[PDB]
Amino acid sequence: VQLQESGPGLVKPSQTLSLTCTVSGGSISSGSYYWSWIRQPAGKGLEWIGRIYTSGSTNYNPSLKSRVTISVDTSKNQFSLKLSSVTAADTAVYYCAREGFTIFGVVTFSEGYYYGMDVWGKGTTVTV
Amino acid sequence: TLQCTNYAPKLRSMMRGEIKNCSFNMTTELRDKKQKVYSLFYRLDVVQ
Amino acid sequence: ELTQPPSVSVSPGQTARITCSGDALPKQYAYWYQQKPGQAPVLVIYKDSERPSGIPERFSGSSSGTTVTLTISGVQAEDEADYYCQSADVFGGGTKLTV
Amino acid sequence: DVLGHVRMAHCNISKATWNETLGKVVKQLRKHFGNNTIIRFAQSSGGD
Ligand SMILES: *[C@@H]1O[C@H](CO)[C@@H](O[C@@H]2O[C@H](CO)[C@@H](O[C@@H]3O[C@H](CO[C@H]4O[C@H](CO)[C@@H](O)[C@H](O)[C@@H]4O)[C@@H](O)[C@H](O[C@H]4O[C@H](CO)[C@@H](O)[C@H](O)[C@@H]4O[C@H]4O[C@H](CO)[C@@H](O)[C@H](O)[C@@H]4O)[C@@H]3O)[C@H](O)[C@H]2NC(C)=O)[C@H](O)[C@H]1NC(C)=O
Ligand SMILES: *[C@@H]1O[C@H](CO)[C@@H](O[C@@H]2O[C@H](CO)[C@@H](O)[C@H](O)[C@H]2NC(C)=O)[C@H](O)[C@H]1NC(C)=O
Ligand SMILES: *[C@@H]1O[C@H](CO)[C@@H](O)[C@H](O)[C@H]1NC(C)=O
Ligand SMILES: *[C@@H]1O[C@H](CO)[C@@H](O)[C@H](O)[C@H]1NC(C)=O
Ligand SMILES: *[C@@H]1O[C@H](CO)[C@@H](O)[C@H](O)[C@H]1NC(C)=O
Repeated sequence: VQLQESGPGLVKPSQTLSLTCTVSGGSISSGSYYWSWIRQPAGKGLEWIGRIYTSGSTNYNPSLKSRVTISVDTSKNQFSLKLSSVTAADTAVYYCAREGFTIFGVVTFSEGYYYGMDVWGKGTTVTV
Repeated sequence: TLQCTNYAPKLRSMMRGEIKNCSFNMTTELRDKKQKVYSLFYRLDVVQ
Repeated sequence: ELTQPPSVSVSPGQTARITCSGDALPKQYAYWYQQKPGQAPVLVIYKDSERPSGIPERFSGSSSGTTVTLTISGVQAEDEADYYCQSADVFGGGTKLTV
Repeated sequence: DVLGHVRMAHCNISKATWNETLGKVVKQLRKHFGNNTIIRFAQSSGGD
């Protein structure tokens, strides 16, 4: 599976963003996988943005919690990220990735390690 | 008195915290000697 | 909740020792990535020193308490990268490795 | 020790079979109790 991000490469200061990711050769439906986004300012380390389950349940990085909405289009196999008004501090690369998980036992008992992002896209670079 | 920690702290499943890794100062077959013993107990077998 | 050294450097053939530390580690597994400039990060270590298939035997590591070490034995020029580690609350941070 | 990975013990009951089983029990309770009333099943109330 390949991941391809897309979105504006330029947003004005005090203007919102909508980014998507196509899951190519894959799907968003089931499996042990979770979908997530991570940010990387050009000169900085990584900042996790948030994660979504195929069930629609989400978890956002507290630093951006009030500013972020995540959703999956399971008909399109497209993973979306919506950001509130964007500023200079947000001039970063936004990456799409699939986080893993495995199973040892009962799925309802969560018996299955955890993996971080295993499958990565290239990243949308946004100028603010 | 038994000293314990969790067997597999790095577990996110229903069993996390269920199995404890405990140590004892245990009796040996000779009256004047003790041995250190490590063993596993279930949460339901012990109290703090 | 993790801290990392800002950089590590080795001569080719030496072992790089990149560490992370913090309160979540005694309870959570560390995961590590090798990020080549211009590329998305590559997972090298997961679940405390297990490596994904395709990752060189150079990559190993260990942990105790609140500190986890990512060790690369026989570090080559090809290994210079931004190294990251994570544990959760749900991410960590990283160190720059030069060779 | 545990030679592998920790899992929780559990029991598997066929769901449909259990539902048929309760249907039979309810039908019979109604013969002498609650002919036209409601039978509710619930989990135990508490204790060790
Ligand atoms: C009560 O009813 C429930 C069902 O509701 C049933 O739960 C099932 O328990 C079994 C226990 O084995 C679970 O089976 C595991 O499922 C995972 C899922 O993998 C999927 O995706 C891969 C992708 O390629 C597919 O290949 C695979 O077919 C599945 O689609 C498997 O990965 C597990 O495989 C491991 O265990 C097998 C056990 O014999 C091994 O043969 C196999 O080689 C794997 O073991 C290896 O890897 C382990 C870790 O990586 C390692 O520890 C081992 O040593 C070895 O290396 C396995 O098939 C199943 O998913 C459960 N289903 C649900 C819904 O939870 C209960 O068991 C049942 N209870 C009773 C009493 O019967
Ligand atoms: C309990 O385990 C037995 C196996 O020991 C299961 O029996 C099998 O059920 C499948 C269902 O299609 C049959 O195809 C097999 O032939 C059965 N095996 C035998 C030996 O009869 C049984 O279903 C399990 N029961 C529950 C409640 O899961
Ligand atoms: C055994 O006795 C010694 C005496 O000082 C004590 O320090 C130690 O913790 C005891 N060990 C256990 C496992 O009880
Ligand atoms: C159990 O029986 C009730 C009777 O109304 C039915 O509604 C329910 O769906 C049944 N459940 C199963 C698993 O068949
Ligand atoms: C009890 O329920 C059965 C169900 O068919 C019904 O035929 C019977 O007359 C009922 N008895 C009374 C006293 O209502």
